[PDB]
Amino acid sequence: APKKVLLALTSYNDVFYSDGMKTGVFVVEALHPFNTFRKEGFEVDFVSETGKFGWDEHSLAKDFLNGQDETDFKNKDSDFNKTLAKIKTPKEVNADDYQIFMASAGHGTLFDYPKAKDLQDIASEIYANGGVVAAVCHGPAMFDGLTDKKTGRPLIEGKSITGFTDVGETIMGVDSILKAKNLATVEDVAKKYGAKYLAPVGPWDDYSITDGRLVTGVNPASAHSTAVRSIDALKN
Amino acid sequence: APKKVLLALTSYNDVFYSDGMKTGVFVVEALHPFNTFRKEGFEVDFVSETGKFGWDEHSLAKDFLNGQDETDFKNKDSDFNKTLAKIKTPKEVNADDYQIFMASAGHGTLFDYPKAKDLQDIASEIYANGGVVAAVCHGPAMFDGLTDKKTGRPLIEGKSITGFTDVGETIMGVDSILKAKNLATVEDVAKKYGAKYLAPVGPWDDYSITDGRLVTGVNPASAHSTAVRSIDALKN
Repeated sequence: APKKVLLALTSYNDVFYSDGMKTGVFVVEALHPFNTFRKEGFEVDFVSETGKFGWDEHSLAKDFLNGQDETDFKNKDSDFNKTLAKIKTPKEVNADDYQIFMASAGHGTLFDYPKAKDLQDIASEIYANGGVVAAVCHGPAMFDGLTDKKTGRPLIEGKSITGFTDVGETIMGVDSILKAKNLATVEDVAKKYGAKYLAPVGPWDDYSITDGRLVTGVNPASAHSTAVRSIDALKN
Repeated sequence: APKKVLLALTSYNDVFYSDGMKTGVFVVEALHPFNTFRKEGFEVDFVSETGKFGWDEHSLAKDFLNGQDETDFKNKDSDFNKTLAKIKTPKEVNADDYQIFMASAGHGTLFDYPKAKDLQDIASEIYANGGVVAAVCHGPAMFDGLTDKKTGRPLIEGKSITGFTDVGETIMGVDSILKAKNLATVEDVAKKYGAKYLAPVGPWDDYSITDGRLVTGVNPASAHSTAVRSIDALKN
């Protein structure tokens, strides 16, 4: 019985940082989970609102992309790249074929995830069928408006989750940018929908939480842990 | 509430393991928090149900006690040992003089913490005063019967905590002992008092949670982080 994971990527790719660089998909937030799922025998399908995506340019730096990751990123024939090439649009997805819905991030998610009704329906269906919903970094942005098909309440209401920290936005000096673009942080979303936000000791620590079948991670360093947790949570 | 910490130690110190070794206070669960508090400018008072304690013999092994820790442990003139010499009984404690109540562990806590009503009242008072209640490893055994003075409900009811894992007990082969001695695991306590137990990915990982002013850690590897968390939590 083929075990499948639907890995969502932000479709937003545009100038964002003060240095003029663009945000978009944080490379390892897509690559590490991909590797973890593949290692465990899962098949992985990528998807974005538009079927297209761009890389967060800061995530391309050597500190965030090196060694085997860089090699896989550069090799056109890598499993990673060949799979990315087959990226789907929400309309091409059949929710019932997946056991796990994983939302990778990068600041780009703040632009499209909150309004991605079709991806939210897919995540909601996967969750209603006993599957797992997981998200790392700014991925929880997609929880804004995500409803639990069985209860009708926000899927994260009364749940414990983590995600990119407010302090992290401040340390990066992007908090003023978020305010200017009328974007909400992960902690903002958690507060709005009645979720309990639990923070890491430090903003860049590998930190993740498993609350039943809802799994969340804080940042790039938490991508792998988030993926591992989503696999383990299938028995929850 | 002066910058002072009350660090609780288990008073149980009897043969426990299959090899005949005794359990008791897990050295680094007392030492690491002690160093962290002292480093941040806090005065620290030790306390145990009987005013006495013994070391968990497995925690004395090189893998758990080495380097500077071993040096401080052996140095009879260390600030650690001089403070341990002044260990108090619950009756010699004034709850109003502490900002933080910290429960260190080792398997010994499973024997005395659940019935340590006097220490629980102290913890409850500190918490009611706006202070922090923290526990690491089996320390959450202290939460069995702990009441929130403001509501009359279990202090951990509706709260998210972590602590030593059931799987960890099985791996160590101590589950058979717990069953024989009619002891409850941390996860058992969490369920009995309405708390949400959030688990680490692996039983030995450095993992901790901050839920307002209630802080918890999973094991020896998490003692330092739990102490760090208890200090940062003083603003909740």
